[PDB]
Amino acid sequence: SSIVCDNGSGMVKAGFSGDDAPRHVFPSIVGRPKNMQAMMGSANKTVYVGDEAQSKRGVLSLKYPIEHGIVTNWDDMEKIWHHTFYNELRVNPEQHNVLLTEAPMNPKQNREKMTQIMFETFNVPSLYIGIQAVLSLYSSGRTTGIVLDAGDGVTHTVPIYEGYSLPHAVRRVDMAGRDLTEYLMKIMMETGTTFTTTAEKEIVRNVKEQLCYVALDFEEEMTNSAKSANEEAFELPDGNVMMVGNQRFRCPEVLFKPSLIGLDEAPGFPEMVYQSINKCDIDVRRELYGNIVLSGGSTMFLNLPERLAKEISNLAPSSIKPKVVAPPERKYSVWIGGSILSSLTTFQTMWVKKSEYDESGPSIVHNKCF
Amino acid sequence: SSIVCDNGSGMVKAGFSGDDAPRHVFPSIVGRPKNMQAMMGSANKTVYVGDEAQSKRGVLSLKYPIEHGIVTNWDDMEKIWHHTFYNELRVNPEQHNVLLTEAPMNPKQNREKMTQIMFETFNVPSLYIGIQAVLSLYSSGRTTGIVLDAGDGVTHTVPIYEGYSLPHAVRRVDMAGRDLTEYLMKIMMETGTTFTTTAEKEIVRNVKEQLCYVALDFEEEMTNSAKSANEEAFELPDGNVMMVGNQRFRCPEVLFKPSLIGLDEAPGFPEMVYQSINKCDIDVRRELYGNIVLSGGSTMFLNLPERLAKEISNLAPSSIKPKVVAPPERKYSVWIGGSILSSLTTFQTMWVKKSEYDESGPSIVHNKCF
Amino acid sequence: SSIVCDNGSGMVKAGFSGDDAPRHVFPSIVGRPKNMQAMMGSANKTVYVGDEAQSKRGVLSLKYPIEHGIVTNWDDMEKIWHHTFYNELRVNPEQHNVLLTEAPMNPKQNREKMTQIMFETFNVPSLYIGIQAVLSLYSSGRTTGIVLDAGDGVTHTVPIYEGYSLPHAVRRVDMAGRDLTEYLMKIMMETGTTFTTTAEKEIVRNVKEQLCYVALDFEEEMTNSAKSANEEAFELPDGNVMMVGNQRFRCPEVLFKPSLIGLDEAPGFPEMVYQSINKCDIDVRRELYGNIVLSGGSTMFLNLPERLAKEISNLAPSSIKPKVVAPPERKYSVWIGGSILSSLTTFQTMWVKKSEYDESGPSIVHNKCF
Amino acid sequence: SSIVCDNGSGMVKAGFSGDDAPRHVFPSIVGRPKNMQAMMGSANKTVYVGDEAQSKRGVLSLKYPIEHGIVTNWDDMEKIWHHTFYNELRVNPEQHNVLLTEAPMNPKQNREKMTQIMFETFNVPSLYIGIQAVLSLYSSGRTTGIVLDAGDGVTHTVPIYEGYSLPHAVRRVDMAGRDLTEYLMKIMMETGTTFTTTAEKEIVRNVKEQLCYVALDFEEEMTNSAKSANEEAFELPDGNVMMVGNQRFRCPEVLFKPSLIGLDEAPGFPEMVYQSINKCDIDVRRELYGNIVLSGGSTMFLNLPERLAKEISNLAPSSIKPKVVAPPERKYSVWIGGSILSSLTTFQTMWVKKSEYDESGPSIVHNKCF
Amino acid sequence: SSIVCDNGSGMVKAGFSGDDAPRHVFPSIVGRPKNMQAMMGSANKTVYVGDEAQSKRGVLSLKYPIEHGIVTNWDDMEKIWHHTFYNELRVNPEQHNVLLTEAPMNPKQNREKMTQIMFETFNVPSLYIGIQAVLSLYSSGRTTGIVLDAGDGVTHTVPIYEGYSLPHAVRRVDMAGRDLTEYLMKIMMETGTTFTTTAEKEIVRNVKEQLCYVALDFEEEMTNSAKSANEEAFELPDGNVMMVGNQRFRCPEVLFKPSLIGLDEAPGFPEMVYQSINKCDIDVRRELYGNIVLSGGSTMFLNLPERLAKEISNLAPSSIKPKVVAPPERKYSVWIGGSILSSLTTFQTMWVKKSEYDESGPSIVHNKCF
Ligand SMILES: Nc1ncnc2c1ncn2[C@@H]1O[C@H](COP(=O)(O)OP(=O)(O)O)[C@@H](O)[C@H]1O
Ligand SMILES: Nc1ncnc2c1ncn2[C@@H]1O[C@H](COP(=O)(O)OP(=O)(O)O)[C@@H](O)[C@H]1O
Ligand SMILES: Nc1ncnc2c1ncn2[C@@H]1O[C@H](COP(=O)(O)OP(=O)(O)O)[C@@H](O)[C@H]1O
Ligand SMILES: Nc1ncnc2c1ncn2[C@@H]1O[C@H](COP(=O)(O)OP(=O)(O)O)[C@@H](O)[C@H]1O
Ligand SMILES: Nc1ncnc2c1ncn2[C@@H]1O[C@H](COP(=O)(O)OP(=O)(O)O)[C@@H](O)[C@H]1O
Ligand SMILES: [Mg+2]
Ligand SMILES: [Mg+2]
Ligand SMILES: [Mg+2]
Ligand SMILES: [Mg+2]
Ligand SMILES: [Mg+2]
Repeated sequence: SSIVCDNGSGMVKAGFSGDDAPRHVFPSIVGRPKNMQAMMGSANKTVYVGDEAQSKRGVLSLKYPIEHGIVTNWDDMEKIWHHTFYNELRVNPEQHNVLLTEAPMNPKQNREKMTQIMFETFNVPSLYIGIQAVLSLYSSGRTTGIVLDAGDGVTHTVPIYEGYSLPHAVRRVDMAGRDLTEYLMKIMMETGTTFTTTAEKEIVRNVKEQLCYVALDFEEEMTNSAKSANEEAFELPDGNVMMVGNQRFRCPEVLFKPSLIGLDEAPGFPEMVYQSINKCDIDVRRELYGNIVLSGGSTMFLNLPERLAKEISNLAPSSIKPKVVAPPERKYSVWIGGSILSSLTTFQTMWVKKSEYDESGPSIVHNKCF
Repeated sequence: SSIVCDNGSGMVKAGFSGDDAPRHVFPSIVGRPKNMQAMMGSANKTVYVGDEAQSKRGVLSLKYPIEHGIVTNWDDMEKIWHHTFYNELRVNPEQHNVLLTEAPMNPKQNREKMTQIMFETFNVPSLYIGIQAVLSLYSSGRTTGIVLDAGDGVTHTVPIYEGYSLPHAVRRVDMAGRDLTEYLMKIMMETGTTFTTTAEKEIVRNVKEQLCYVALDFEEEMTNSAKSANEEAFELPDGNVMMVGNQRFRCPEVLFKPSLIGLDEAPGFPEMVYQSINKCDIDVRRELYGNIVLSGGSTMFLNLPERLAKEISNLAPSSIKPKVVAPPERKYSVWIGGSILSSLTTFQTMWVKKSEYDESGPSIVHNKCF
Repeated sequence: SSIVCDNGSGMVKAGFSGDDAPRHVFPSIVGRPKNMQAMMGSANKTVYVGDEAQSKRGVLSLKYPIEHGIVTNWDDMEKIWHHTFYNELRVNPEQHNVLLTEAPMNPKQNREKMTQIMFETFNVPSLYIGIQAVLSLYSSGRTTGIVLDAGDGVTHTVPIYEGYSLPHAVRRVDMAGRDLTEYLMKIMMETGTTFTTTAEKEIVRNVKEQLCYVALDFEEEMTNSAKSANEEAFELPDGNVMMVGNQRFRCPEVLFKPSLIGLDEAPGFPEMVYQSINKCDIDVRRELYGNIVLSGGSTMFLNLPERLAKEISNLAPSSIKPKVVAPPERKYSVWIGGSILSSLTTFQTMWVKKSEYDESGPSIVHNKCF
Repeated sequence: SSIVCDNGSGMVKAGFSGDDAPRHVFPSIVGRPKNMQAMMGSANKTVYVGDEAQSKRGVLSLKYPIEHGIVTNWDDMEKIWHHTFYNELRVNPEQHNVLLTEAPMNPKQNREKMTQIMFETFNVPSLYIGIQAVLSLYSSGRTTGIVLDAGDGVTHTVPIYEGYSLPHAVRRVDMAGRDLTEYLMKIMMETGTTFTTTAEKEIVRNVKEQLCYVALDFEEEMTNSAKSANEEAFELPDGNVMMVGNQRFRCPEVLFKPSLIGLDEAPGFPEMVYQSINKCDIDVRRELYGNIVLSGGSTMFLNLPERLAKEISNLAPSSIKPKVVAPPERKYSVWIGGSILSSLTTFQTMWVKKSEYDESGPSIVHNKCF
Repeated sequence: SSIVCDNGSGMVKAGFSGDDAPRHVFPSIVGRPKNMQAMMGSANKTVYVGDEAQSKRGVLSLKYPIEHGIVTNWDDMEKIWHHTFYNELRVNPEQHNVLLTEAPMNPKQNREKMTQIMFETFNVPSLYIGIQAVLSLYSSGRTTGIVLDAGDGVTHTVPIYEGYSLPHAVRRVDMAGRDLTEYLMKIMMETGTTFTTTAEKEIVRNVKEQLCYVALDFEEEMTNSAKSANEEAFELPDGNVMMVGNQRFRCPEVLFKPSLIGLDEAPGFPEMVYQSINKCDIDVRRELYGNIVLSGGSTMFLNLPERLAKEISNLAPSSIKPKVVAPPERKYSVWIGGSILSSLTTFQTMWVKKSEYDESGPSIVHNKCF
């Protein structure tokens, strides 16, 4: 069959074409022990990948091969790929077509080396590398709209009008869920709870995923929370309980004002969409405003679509009624679109055969894959 | 075969690998006469080791070569080793592998000189020196847990998570059964029975081993015993009978509050475990609380595990349910774990060959033995 | 005396009439701090203009008052003017005549408000606003020719035949050095070097000004550079070194094919000149082809005049031999022409006196200034 | 006048504004007796603060109110403050302005309660709480640079460029002189000298302050010291002499590799500075490399600045020449900077008046004090 | 007033508070006739106490109620107390406060029954029982030091540092002047003079008090005395003269080596002090070495302080200079300290009132008296 592997910065989503949801979602981490093994043969493993690293994180040093959508450690990335194939999918990579995803405006060498590893190390017969926002637009079952995809390493905006790309209106900000997690971990020190190790960063990520929400009116929420002192209790793995105060709505606020983490000139979620739309031709802006698609796990915060729609409406002219489409399953929207695309009968001629790679070498994906 | 010799401060336990219990347990004492021999040839021995010294203790001055887990008299220690081999095991040390144990954070010169004596004086072919808490965890048949080992000279706490050492969470207090015996001998003077000689210290040790018990509630027990005047009779070797009052539960109480013997800042049995657990990573604390292993003869007091479990539960957060594992045979738990480890087929490459010692000299055990 | 101030989009050039070169050239930027001042009195300034903003750009947010030749921020523009007078020229504006320049076919309100600010805020006695291409033709010392001026915000083409204007043959494209800088900053992401802040945009501008060159044959250069992988090293301010590959000749290529930045229907440098010439009367085309004048800093790329002359010759009929005049000092050609014009004895009756402004109000410059 | 009180984790430094050095430096310890007073009226004191506790440490249990820059015992802290005012400065706190210091990214409640105690318990008229690194940069008489301050409880790095804060580039590691003292006390057990009581911890601290030095090449020093067995003699208070071997250069080595004390993922002295610089804007990094300021007593080890400068140069690009500024009086650099700041005529409007506290309550220092 | 009664094993010292010396010192003996009274009314007394028993010792059987500081005969002890009050002090015990002394670590029932007898049999209004070494330290007018008190039944060592007790460093050996007298009486049999009756034991005690001296070098003295045969003549009451040879310096030698009387493991005078000092904290040892206080009549031998100081200096480290304080009136040092303590105005609230005894019964002195 065909393999749809959505290698994200934080989570790896793998499966087969035609399915409605990925069958294997595990973190994109590689852990190694930081202490000598006192016993004999109990923990003989030297490298842990995926859920195994997450399970033993208390005695491991976790590492992310992908940073901001760019693979910074290729040995760990190929370890993750070997895991994803053999231990996760339990299929021979040589017998299946592999579909990969990548953020727009990534370095060319990243895609080139990814293709080289897929064709040589795993002997994949045919390969194709797509764009995450295009697949996210595919999954919604529409051919026109602007996709705001925010995952774990990068958020990008890609407008598409009736199937035609608008390459000069594509935005990209290296600010996503990992930056939010780091900011939350920093601002939790005010309450008196400091997390420093990589293992303790996962606890902060869980706090972010469970308690954080987007405030409808940040300034009003900030003042009312100051006096009422409303806070929620989060139970740490050791059994201790810590209280999370205004950090619940301050952590996702950095999406709407990235100056809180040093990105002073970064636009923010509504401003980036507005600028991307205004970079397009005047005749297509009205249909782009009326169809805004959210994707990625960093768009899953409570009240985020409503806040985004309210903020965009202020920027847009009074005759425009923006509509934000936030599917409940938008976390896996990229994988669903990739599965849909790979199941199309027209797409079967778009695969990059290994024979073509043997002829023209790398950078073949830079000409036919878009 | 292989020899598993657990040289403790008070008791020497020797045997062969594969056995379920040591075949020779005798005190680690060396006695010498303090009076001239009036008769001719009846008692021509000048040095007594082991049970012989204990049998003739009335006319001998007993000495312990090991103090607080550290050999303070090497001539007496090598006398004890010569006894343990020839008179006890009746085997040639040159034909067997010797496994030795040592408390954590001991001086390096102690282990170096022990290795030198084993390799040169006894010509042992291969040697290995382990850690008592690790072997105690081996004997329980588990790879995760925190071991509280309290013998005769020192009590130490060693956390181990899934076979990985946690060296920065290891505690060590030089307070064990010998200090309890001395405290009992001091507080028996209140009743009107003073023991001063080393021979009379063994009587106090027997009193401690037979009558002393840990009170579930020390303050309630102290008041009720004051009015009821409940006491038990202990028969001295000479035939006299002395009464032991509140000293039955006061003597082991110093384990839970070492300030009674001048160790004002020492933690105590539950506090030391709590601190050792809290020195570990937050992700491993929950599994360490749920598996606490007791070892050594000083943990054999009545109601000691129940009192320890109750005390630790107060310190631990309300979401934690500590479980204390106290095997009935925990006195020999270190030797059992050493026998199990030496019988493993993987361990056979971990012996320190005598050829290696001839090459790199001493301190070879500091690099490969842990 | 008289003041010749050439307020460009990127650079401000000021001086006095009769001089052969501007005495003060500084960027047209206004910077404001983005962080709170921790110390006391060291950096008490709140707004930085000119070279001061460029010097402290690492802690400032730089802004350009002029976009595409149109003043989009009048407060910052009047700050720049106040700087240019007092801190740069150190003369009283009330005592001198001011000569200003403006791109053709600009909005009328822009010139009206510029005149209002000059007459009211600075109390300038007499004012005149010219056209940059006319002054560029003045500086060459000729009365016939077609001027292709490309600065930082806009490129315009103005044909003049024997001193007579040809208003219906004037072209204007909002594509100049700033668009080239943005395109270079976008295409440097392929190598793996992303610049996002306004301060880092100046580094990209310096890269463009130092390394970029116009390829004689773009298609041949593109293929040969692909295989030879020829690239140059540029040292960033922090000390790091980044390699610039094919972006050296791709960045200025957008002048000859503006479709690379979304201006699909824009003509380009040779096509715009050809269309502007063909919009003129048939009797004047031959003399316009034989005298093409380049102006502005965006025409300073290596091999740009040769490439332009080759490209125009293909469009022109075979009986025409176009000649492109590219003076070495064409960056300041507008200012030189303004200085020459203001020093003419005939021009002294063309100033707009402040009394005339008090009578007819604004839009007086729309009738007598051309 | 004004009071400059630098409440550190280990040492309290107090004085008046305008002086070049603190007039009263005493340890921040509170001691209580652990034994009953046998005599009558000789030692009627029940709590000892400062040098008195240090003098009688042999019969006292010493406690540090401040841990890692955070006050963990407010009663002892206010005892220390009462001592510092009345017994040390011998002035009425109600008649003077008090300047306090605090580590960056401390819990907000710590500063709030400190302000509450100063305003209510001592009735201080006006108060101000600064940042230790900012004052350390003040004392050097420069407005640009990066300050590496390492005291007794925490080490922090604060970059400042031309007086503007860089809040997102501030690092903080809870590893300072007290952790070094604990590590030295642990590793002295290898030689055969165990210190356990709090009184004996001061002896280890004196050993660290007198004998420990930073090795220029740790690996080369470790091997050469192993064979030469070079060691120095330290005389204990009782008159005994103990030998300190490789622990002289191993104890301060944990600053450059904090994994020796369980901080496996902590950066270390050069790595923390490098990361803090690289968190800043590219335009300011070159000036931050060329001006590195050391502060605190934990930076006073021999050859520490040279080792740090060598280590940073390897991390920095080859075009960068880092310069480390280590004033001889850098132990009191924070107090000197505080005295300089409080003597400035501009600073006199920055005090938090008690009337303001009565109006807005606490957290007033969170808005105007930085 | 107040009564200071120092009930020793051999001598009873009584007096009133404020005096510089006891006004009544008599032996603590009770004698009874061993023969029938032949005459009529000449010697009608049946029990003799004090000097009367000593005067008629030739026809009486003398008995000591106190053995090793413990009252073994309460009827004789209360006879001695009745004598000491009525026949010696000639005051009503009901009208005075009584201060009593007791050796440390005595049985609790001894003190309880002493208090019961004082409160019930003699109807003493208020009572207090102190420690002999504490009072001996009081008499020297110092609050720090280590007291070596050796009387007639027991020698004990009590360190005190700045008024704070060090209970875990207190030593006690049941070997004092009576054991020396018995040893002298045994070793006088070698010369040919056997004393067996209790009356003849007093002659041996007088010989010990008049002729015995401590040898500076025992081994050198033993050899030189063997050849020179130097001996002194002692006149018995009957008029006979016996010669005392090497027994002059052998009798007090048992203090420095108690193995001569079967106390093989007893430390001896310098060893006991050294061990008691080393049981203390390291910070207080230096001041304890420099202040050693001698007390009791068994320390009155010639050259004893010099020999003790020489012996201790060998044990102490080379950096220590021990100083032994031996007041000329150290025999009554305990009584002087008791008189000083009872005259303090602060001590007046420390008396145990008879009403308190009626409420809480006995063992009240175990809580408030120390
Ligand atoms: N329910 C949630 N609410 C808020 N944030 C979430 C939620 N689930 C995941 N996230 C954030 O989204 C990130 C994962 O996004 P994902 O789409 O998996 O990224 P990628 O596409 O790189 O795999 C995590 O870092 C997490 O912080
Ligand atoms: N049944 C018992 N109850 C209480 N204490 C005991 C008991 N048996 C032994 N002990 C104490 O434990 C000590 C022996 O412990 P052990 O484990 O033999 O030490 P080591 O490991 O050094 O040989 C003795 O000093 C004794 O006081
Ligand atoms: N030597 C050069 N080579 C290439 N481009 C240059 C050079 N010098 C300046 N430029 C470009 O020209 C622009 C400045 O042109 P200028 O004539 O100063 O514009 P204006 O007329 O608006 O002041 C800059 O944005 C820069 O990108
Ligand atoms: N000369 C020295 N050499 C090495 N370390 C020192 C020296 N003096 C002090 N220290 C260490 O520095 C610490 C005191 O630093 P200090 O700046 O007083 O901290 P704080 O700012 O918290 O008062 C002590 O714990 C000590 O270990
Ligand atoms: N001048 C002396 N020289 C040597 N020993 C003496 C001297 N005087 C008394 N003694 C010894 O000291 C003992 C008396 O000591 P004392 O302090 O009275 O004891 P207590 O404190 O029990 O009353 C006697 O047994 C005697 O042997
Ligand atoms: Mg994704
Ligand atoms: Mg043991
Ligand atoms: Mg211009
Ligand atoms: Mg400090
Ligand atoms: Mg006495």
